[PDB]
Amino acid sequence: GSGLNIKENDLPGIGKKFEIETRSHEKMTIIIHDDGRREIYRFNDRDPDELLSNISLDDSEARQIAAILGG
Amino acid sequence: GLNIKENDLPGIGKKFEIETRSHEKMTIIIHDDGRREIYRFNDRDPDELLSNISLDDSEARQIAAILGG
Repeated sequence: GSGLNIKENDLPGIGKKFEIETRSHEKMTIIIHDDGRREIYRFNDRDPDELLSNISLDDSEARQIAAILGG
Repeated sequence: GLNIKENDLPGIGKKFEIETRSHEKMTIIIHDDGRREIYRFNDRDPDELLSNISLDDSEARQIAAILGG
């Protein structure tokens, strides 16, 4: 369906994983590590096995980018 | 270091060009009407787009909350 869909999973001892599907039907996974590290993975719209891009951010970077993204 | 360059796009919105500690690069366009567009480029080639995503205002805020949490 076409709305914002977020699936959250605990990664025991490691952090939290968020799998997001947007209204534009684009796919992203965000891992938030307990130590502060953020990892974002972008996958091919129609192929989960195909990684388009990925980025690792420390805590301060993630918060700065989040401030921009969300106003 | 984390480097951010902000420009105004007159009558359209704002552009943020971001370079991270990992040397990765992204451009975020924030439209006046609330749309966000995010572009990810090759670290060494500004001409090669790795990925892009379009978000509405609500989606942007929700994703920001996850990222900044």
